[PDB]
Amino acid sequence: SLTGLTDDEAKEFHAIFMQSMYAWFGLVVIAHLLAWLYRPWL
Amino acid sequence: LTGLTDDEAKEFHAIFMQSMYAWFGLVVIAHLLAWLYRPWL
Amino acid sequence: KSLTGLTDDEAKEFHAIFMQSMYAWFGLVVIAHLLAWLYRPWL
Amino acid sequence: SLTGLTDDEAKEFHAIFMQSMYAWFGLVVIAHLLAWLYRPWL
Amino acid sequence: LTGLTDDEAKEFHAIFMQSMYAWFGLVVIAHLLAWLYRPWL
Amino acid sequence: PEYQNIFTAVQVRAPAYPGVPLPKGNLPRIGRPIFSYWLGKIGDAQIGPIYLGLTGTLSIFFGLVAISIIGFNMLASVHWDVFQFLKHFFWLGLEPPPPQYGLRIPPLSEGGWWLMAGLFLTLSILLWWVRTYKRAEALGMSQHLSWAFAAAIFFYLVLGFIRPVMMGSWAKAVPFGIFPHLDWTAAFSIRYGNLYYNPFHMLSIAFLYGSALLFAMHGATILSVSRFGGDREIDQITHRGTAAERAALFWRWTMGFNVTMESIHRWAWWCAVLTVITAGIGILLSGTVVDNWYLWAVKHGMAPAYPEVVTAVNPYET
Amino acid sequence: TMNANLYKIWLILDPRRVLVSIVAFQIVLGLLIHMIVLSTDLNWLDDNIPVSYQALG
Amino acid sequence: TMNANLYKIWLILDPRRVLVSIVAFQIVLGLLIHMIVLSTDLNWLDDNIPVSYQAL
Amino acid sequence: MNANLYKIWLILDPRRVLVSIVAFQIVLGLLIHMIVLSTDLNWLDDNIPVSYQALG
Amino acid sequence: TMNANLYKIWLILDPRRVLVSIVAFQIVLGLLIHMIVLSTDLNWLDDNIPVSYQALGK
Amino acid sequence: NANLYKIWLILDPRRVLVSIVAFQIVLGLLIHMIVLSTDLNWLDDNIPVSYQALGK
Amino acid sequence: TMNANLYKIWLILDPRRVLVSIVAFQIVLGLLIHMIVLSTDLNWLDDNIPVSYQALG
Amino acid sequence: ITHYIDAAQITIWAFWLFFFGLIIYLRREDKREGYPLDSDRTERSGGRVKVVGFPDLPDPKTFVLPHNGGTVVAPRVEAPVAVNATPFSPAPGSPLVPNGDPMLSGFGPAASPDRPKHCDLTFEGLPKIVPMRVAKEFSIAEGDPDPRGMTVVGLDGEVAGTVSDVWVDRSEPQIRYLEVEVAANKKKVLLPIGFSRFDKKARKVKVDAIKAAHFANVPTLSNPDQVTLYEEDKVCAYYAGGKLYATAERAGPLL
Amino acid sequence: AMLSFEKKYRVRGGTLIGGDLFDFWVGPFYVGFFGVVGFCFTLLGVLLIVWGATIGPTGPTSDLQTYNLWRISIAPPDLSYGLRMAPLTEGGLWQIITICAAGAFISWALREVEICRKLGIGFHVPFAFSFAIGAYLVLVFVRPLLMGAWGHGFPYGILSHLDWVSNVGYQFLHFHYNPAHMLAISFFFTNCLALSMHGSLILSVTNPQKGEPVKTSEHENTFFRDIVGYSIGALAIHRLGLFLALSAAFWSAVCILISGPFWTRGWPEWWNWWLELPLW
Ligand SMILES: CCCCCCCCCCCCCCCCCC(=O)OC[C@H](COP(=O)([O-])OCC(O)COP(=O)([O-])OC[C@@H](COC(=O)CCCCCCCCCCCCCCCCC)OC(=O)CCCCCCCCCCCCCCCCC)OC(=O)CCCCCCCCCCCCCCCCC
Ligand code: BCL
Ligand code: BCL
Ligand code: BCL
Ligand code: BCL
Ligand SMILES: CC[C@H]1c2cc3[nH]c4c(c3C)C(=O)[C@H](C(=O)OC)c4c3nc(cc4[nH]c(cc(n2)[C@@H]1C)c(C(C)=O)c4C)[C@@H](C)[C@@H]3CCC(=O)OC/C=C(\C)CCC[C@H](C)CCC[C@H](C)CCCC(C)C
Ligand SMILES: COC(C)(C)C/C=C/C(C)=C/C=C/C(C)=C/C=C/C(C)=C/C=C\C=C(C)\C=C\C=C(C)\C=C\C=C(C)\C=C\CC(C)(C)OC
Ligand SMILES: [Ca+2]
Ligand SMILES: [Ca+2]
Ligand SMILES: [Ca+2]
Ligand SMILES: [Ca+2]
Ligand SMILES: [Ca+2]
Ligand SMILES: [Ca+2]
Ligand SMILES: [Ca+2]
Ligand SMILES: [Fe+3]
Repeated sequence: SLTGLTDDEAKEFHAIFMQSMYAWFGLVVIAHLLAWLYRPWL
Repeated sequence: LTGLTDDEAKEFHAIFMQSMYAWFGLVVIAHLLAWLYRPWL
Repeated sequence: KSLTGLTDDEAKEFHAIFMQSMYAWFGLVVIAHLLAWLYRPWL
Repeated sequence: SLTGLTDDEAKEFHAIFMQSMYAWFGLVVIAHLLAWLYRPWL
Repeated sequence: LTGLTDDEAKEFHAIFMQSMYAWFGLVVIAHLLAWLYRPWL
Repeated sequence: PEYQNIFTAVQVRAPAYPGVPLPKGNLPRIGRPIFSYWLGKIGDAQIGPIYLGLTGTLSIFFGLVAISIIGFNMLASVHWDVFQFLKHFFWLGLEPPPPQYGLRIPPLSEGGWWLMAGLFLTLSILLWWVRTYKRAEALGMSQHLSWAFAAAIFFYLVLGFIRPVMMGSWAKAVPFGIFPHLDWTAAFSIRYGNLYYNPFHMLSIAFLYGSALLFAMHGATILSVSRFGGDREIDQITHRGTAAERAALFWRWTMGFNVTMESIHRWAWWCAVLTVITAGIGILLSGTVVDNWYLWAVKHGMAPAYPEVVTAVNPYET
Repeated sequence: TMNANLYKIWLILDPRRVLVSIVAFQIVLGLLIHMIVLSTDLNWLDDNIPVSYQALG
Repeated sequence: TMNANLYKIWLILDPRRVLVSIVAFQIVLGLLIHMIVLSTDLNWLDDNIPVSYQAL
Repeated sequence: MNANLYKIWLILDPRRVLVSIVAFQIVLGLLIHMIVLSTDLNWLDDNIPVSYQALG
Repeated sequence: TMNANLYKIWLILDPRRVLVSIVAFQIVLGLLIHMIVLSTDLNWLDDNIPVSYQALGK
Repeated sequence: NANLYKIWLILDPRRVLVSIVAFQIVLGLLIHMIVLSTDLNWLDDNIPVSYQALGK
Repeated sequence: TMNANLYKIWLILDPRRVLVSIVAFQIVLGLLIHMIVLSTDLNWLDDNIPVSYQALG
Repeated sequence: ITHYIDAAQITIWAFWLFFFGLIIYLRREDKREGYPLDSDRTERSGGRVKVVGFPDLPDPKTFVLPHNGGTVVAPRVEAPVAVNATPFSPAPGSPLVPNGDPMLSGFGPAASPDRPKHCDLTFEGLPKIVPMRVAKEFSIAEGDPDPRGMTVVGLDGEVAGTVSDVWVDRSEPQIRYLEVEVAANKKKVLLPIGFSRFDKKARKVKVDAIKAAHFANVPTLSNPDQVTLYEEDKVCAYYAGGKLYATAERAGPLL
Repeated sequence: AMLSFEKKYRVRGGTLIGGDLFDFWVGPFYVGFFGVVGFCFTLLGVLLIVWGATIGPTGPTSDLQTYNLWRISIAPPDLSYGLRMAPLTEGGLWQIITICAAGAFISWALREVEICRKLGIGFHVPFAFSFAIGAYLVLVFVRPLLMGAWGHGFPYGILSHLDWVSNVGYQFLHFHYNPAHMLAISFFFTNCLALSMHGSLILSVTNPQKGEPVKTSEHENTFFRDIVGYSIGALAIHRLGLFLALSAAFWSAVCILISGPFWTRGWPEWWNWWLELPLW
């Protein structure tokens, strides 16, 4: 492969990446509900 | 030539196309919500 | 032997895919202008 | 042969070049026929 | 001095002059049409 | 007579250098290098290859959009007439939004294109900054270029972004155009009571002049000792040679003191960087802190006084 | 009509550079399109819908 | 009228460089044309059609 | 999503991507805040709940 | 009246370098000519023919 | 002259063609731009008719 | 009245470079002279002779 | 209200504080070579007194050389090196006069430090500066004459020899030295490009620095296929000595 | 005092004028004939500047006399004096100081030539310094001469000479459009960029990241090829920097030399030759 990761290392990285990204996106959603409740923009 | 074998090009293409179509599906949904909210034509 | 590196069979295959893809692109171009002409004729 | 084409290769390319050029010029003439009919400028 | 042999310089000159006269011939025709349409002197 | 080492009289060629190998994660370089004989008369004949990853690709895209938005509006301002675009090119510009819109996004027809060109050039430059940082990191080099570039970006940001926001109006930023941005420069000095009396303007001039002073000195010094290999500054710095020794003595004997082969580049680095640091501060203070630099200079006792040989009655008093 | 041998395009164009250029192009396009629309009648931020918040103060 | 040996063009012009240039030219041309039309009477964004959305 | 999308980390450096996302997201966050402050939605100078300069 | 040996032009000039140049020139000339025409009375975009579409909304 | 063909023994036929082609295109553009700057302008002369008037 | 041995000028000055300099100089001169003439009373393009073609519209 | 102090005045004073701190920083960096100074105060103090001025010297930095080349420190204690000259006057500030034949004195513009006895290296670790005989991948750029076979003339127009090879920089391609087979002794000596003017039409290299007969004493290379830093400086300095020493008129003055 | 490697370079001779008479150092400074001559011009000029500050424009008792560093000003004569010498208290002091400065400047450059001769180095530095001298002489000699009065020179005052620049510039309405001025500024700006680029690169390859060895010529070339697709080279960057700095000075001299002697109208109107070309 090109990045030097093995196949299982890419598998492990991908699983932690997707969980962390979903947690980040979850925070963004919470923030927009607070913002919509406080100051709806549409 | 990019140095991929034929089977790697098959595998990359299938994931590329499935991923691109998923991105395109989001664009359509966004435009359906936008068209319903503020039709521009 | 060629100046691009492709053999004759490879160039025939690329041409076939190139022409099919380009006509598919041009087909998309035409539909947009019919929609645009029906929506906002400019001539 | 300064470019590196043989004499037969230079003959084959010329034939295809002139035909493609004329086909382009045919398109240019057809386009200008429509423009003169639509919006004569002289 | 350029690499062309004497015969090559002869053959190139014959085609060059023939082509340039064709180009100059076209130029006169275009000028004739321009003068008929919009005389400028 | 002697060889002055201005032009390379006899160039040699070798197969193009592809560059020092970069660590994994960097993209392969692109381009087949070519040689220019005429570039090789004054310097290196190789052109290319180039590195282009995501940062530079994103940077160039932002930058091409920005440049095209400017040019499009220039061409539109002479009604698509390409001949009049060439006639008036130096006069044409893309104008900031009218003051009535403040810092709000203005209409496409009256200032929206400027704000978009300004946004995308700014992002393009910021991404280019990251590029300068990454190219040094991949070579194992320190970040002096990106630090100096940041100082230039600071000044650029003050002119078009920081000060207009502080002043509450995009109308106070700089238009995109050759002569139009010169109008802005002169009008800015007029409006703020003569920029000559801005002390950071004075400092910025001192450092801009000093950069030409220092590069003339250093440029000329190195060519005069290039007969001793003085242009090879890496090994003159690690292993002082008679090039570096004779250079220091020329200056020591001229003006009483001297630097080293390494430390002249520090003097040069700081002189150039301070040019744009002081310029940003000077503009940052104009309108925000000081409204009339001459009267500010009068107030602190700096403005020269002259015998009165002309004078004018103020018709607003009468 | 899609071609069955279209996958061979990745024998011609480098897949990594294509991915990098698409991401770059789309970030630019996304910002550019959002800004063009904000400079027109379609602007959804300064349209005072559902209300103008600068007037409540 | 097209030639039967037109496929031989890929023995002359590099397929890779041609494809990249086409999509680059078409993307730039498409941006340009959208720009021109917006700057004219044909503008479809600021035409208040179907309605003006800027409320008082 | 495809089952083999994880193979992206065989083509893209994981460490570089992670860092580039953080910087992209921080810049995006700064950019979007600045946009909203330039609109009617501005929440700092809206005098809501009250004007604090008007108290002195 | 062309010359029978005119094909020999591709013994002198590189066909590849020639083809790219024609494409670039034609693209630029096409862009150039379109702009010149738009700058004149011949403008087909801002002529409000068949109708003016901005009036429809103002 | 009968020995004029020897000019190709002195001047490179390939660069002369390129210089002639390059010079002729620029000259052609230049001359059109000159004529269009004068009374002879045939594009903005409202002949046969003014098309902008046709749209008012 | 020319001299019989004037041909020996080409033993001193390169005939190719002279040719290219002559061609370059003459083209430059012709462009310069036309623009000079076009900038005087003698201008033959904007003189409305035989007629003003803008006045036809 | 009104106040004399304002932010522009505060900030400009803050700049002066920064700037004078910067100047002292820079002056410290400037003293990493050549210091402490050689004075007659240090002689008479028996070495107790080191002349360093203000500011004082920085703490030493280290340069790590690639390819296990060792460590360089700056500033560094350098052993005094004898000066091959005697004072024109015993008074302080007087010049010195080279001993013996000036060309061979290693003094004045003939002088040079003792650089390291190793070869500058390419990134890959090969000797950087080498003849074209060794770096067979090098060629002369089309359009320029090949210096090999050109005739080398001294300041007086006399034939010093023939160019026997060309020494190039493998890291950043350019000619650095011409190799001259000296007619008088058949030795092969380096000639720096910095001292060479090409007369292309004559295929002659003109060297204004020295006479034809001075080529016999160009310092010689220990190894004919590479050049050490030490040898580079000794070679260049010998030609440079001719600028002042090669003829009588060169001593000056004009009037 | 001497640099620890300096003594082996302190050679006798190489003077242009003076020989053994003035061939000596004073501390670090080399003196020589042009050292003696330059010192006299300099000390006189400086002391006459201070005397002008002492008496001010209208005598030491007036309110206009000041030792305030920004406000001290020694001014050239009224234009009515033409190319003649004015009285010392009516601009003649300025006129004598100008000659001292030119003599001080030219003596400095010739001293540098003698130093180059001692060190067997090229003459690039005094040659380059000549461009700065030429610009000063364009300002106080050539341009005043072509217009017919030494009073077109600029005054010797830290802030008062900026007033001169300001009012001379605005005589042409919008001095920014001077073509030699635009070209000169481009050189001044390009020089500053190039200087920061050069300084940065040398410091970054000799002071690499911690744990790294000193970098190589290959790193330097690769680094700017990676950023801009081109590297000019370590010798040529010094060639470039000298060219940019000298070009900035040369076009400065050109841009002020044409402002008055070769052009009297506004500078924007100069560009009407472009606008009026029969192409558009
Ligand atoms: C709104 C802003 C918009 C900006 C947009 C920019 C866009 C980009 C954004 C991203 C920015 C990222 C920044 C970098 C990220 C990290 C980089 C990194 O690798 O860090 C590790 C980095 C490397 O570590 P290292 O081990 O040192 O490695 C060094 C190498 O080995 C080799 O090192 P070396 O051996 O070469 O040495 C390094 C060098 C260090 O130089 C630098 O690297 C930085 C250069 C400065 C750049 C900024 C200009 C500063 C302007 C100041 C003037 C302002 C006027 C007001 C004055 C206020 C101050 C009082 O050494 C020196 O030059 C010494 C300098 C001494 C300072 C002056 C001396 C006097 C100080 C005061 C004296 C006391 C006063 C009273 C005295 C009384 C008696 C007189 O850490 C450092 O130590 C270097 C710090 C430099 C990085 C940060 C600063 C520069 C970058 C930001 C510049 C921004 C300019 C904007 C200014 C705005 C106006 C004020
Ligand atoms: C009246 C007009 C509408 C509106 C009309 C639209 C429409 C219509 C669309 C968007 C789209 C987007 N809008 Mg908008 N938009 C509105 C207001 C906003 C505001 C705001 C502060 O008011 C913000 C910050 C956004 C933000 C966004 C982005 C999430 C997105 C552009 C992404 C992009 O360019 O990716 C470029 C980067 C890439 C393409 C990389 C591709 C790689 C993979 C496939 C993507 C991973 C990145 C990440 C997951 C993308 C997040 C998208 C998902 C919804 C999570 N909208 C208003 C209310 N907007 C687009 C969208 O949703 O796209 C699907 C879109 O088509
Ligand atoms: C009316 C408009 C609202 C408002 C609307 C929003 C909305 C809507 C959002 C934000 C978001 C954010 N806003 Mg805001 N914001 C307001 C006022 C402010 C003020 C202020 C001075 O008034 C500040 C300083 C901030 C600051 C912030 C950040 C905490 C955050 C963006 C982080 C980022 O870009 O991360 C990019 C960095 C990364 C991706 C790195 C990876 C993740 C890291 C580890 C997260 C770091 C910790 C994180 C910042 C903690 C904050 C979580 C809280 C739930 C907010 N807000 C007002 C009151 N703001 C966003 C947010 O909360 O995101 C969850 C968001 O969606
Ligand atoms: C009032 C003036 C008329 C008008 C007058 C003309 C005239 C007259 C002509 C064109 C031609 C062209 N016009 Mg127009 N044009 C109008 C409005 C438009 C608008 C618009 C937004 O309104 C657009 C986008 C275009 C676009 C175009 C291009 C499709 C084409 C030139 C391409 C070129 O330079 O190729 C250069 C590139 C190459 C030579 C490389 C090789 C070509 C390749 C193999 C083929 C590419 C596709 C090809 C151009 C298809 C043409 C098909 C139809 C005839 C349109 N027209 C208005 C209504 N237009 C030209 C044309 O049809 O050419 C045939 C032409 O002569
Ligand atoms: C009075 C005003 C007249 C007018 C007067 C003239 C006159 C008079 C002449 C031209 C000429 C030209 N005009 Mg005009 N022209 C008018 C309007 C136009 C408009 C327009 C948008 O209105 C356009 C785009 C053109 C375009 C052109 C070109 C077809 C041609 C220049 C080619 C060249 O430089 O070759 C230089 C390049 C080369 C020599 C390269 C070598 C050969 C190449 C590879 C093959 C080129 C094919 C050639 C163009 C075929 C066309 C000949 C036809 C008879 C037109 N005309 C109006 C109506 N035009 C010239 C011409 O016809 O030339 C024959 C010319 O002398
Ligand atoms: C040509 C490109 C640039 C350049 C290069 C240049 N300058 C140089 C050199 C070079 C190559 C030197 O070798 C030389 C040097 O030794 O530098 C350390 C020098 C130098 N350039 C200097 C200054 C300098 N150069 C400047 C500009 C430039 N120099 C260029 C833009 C400027 C500007 C822009 O204003 C100044 C301030 C000095 C540091 C030094 C020359 C030192 C010298 O000649 O000393 C003898 C003279 C004195 C010590 C003072 C004489 C006093 C007079 C007798 C009376 C004063 C009259 C004066 C006109 C009053 C001015 C008053 C007001 C204007 C404030
Ligand atoms: C038709 O043309 C084509 C397409 C063929 C291409 C040709 C293009 C041409 C010819 C372009 C010519 C360009 C020229 C001559 C440009 C000259 C430019 C000059 C001299 C510029 C000088 C200074 C400009 C400055 C300093 C501008 C600074 C602006 C800044 C910093 C603006 C920043 C704006 C921001 C960050 C906006 C953010 C938006 C927010 C977030 C606030 O939104 C609410
Ligand atoms: Ca303006
Ligand atoms: Ca809304
Ligand atoms: Ca609409
Ligand atoms: Ca609030
Ligand atoms: Ca229409
Ligand atoms: Ca007409
Ligand atoms: Ca006429
Ligand atoms: Fe340097």
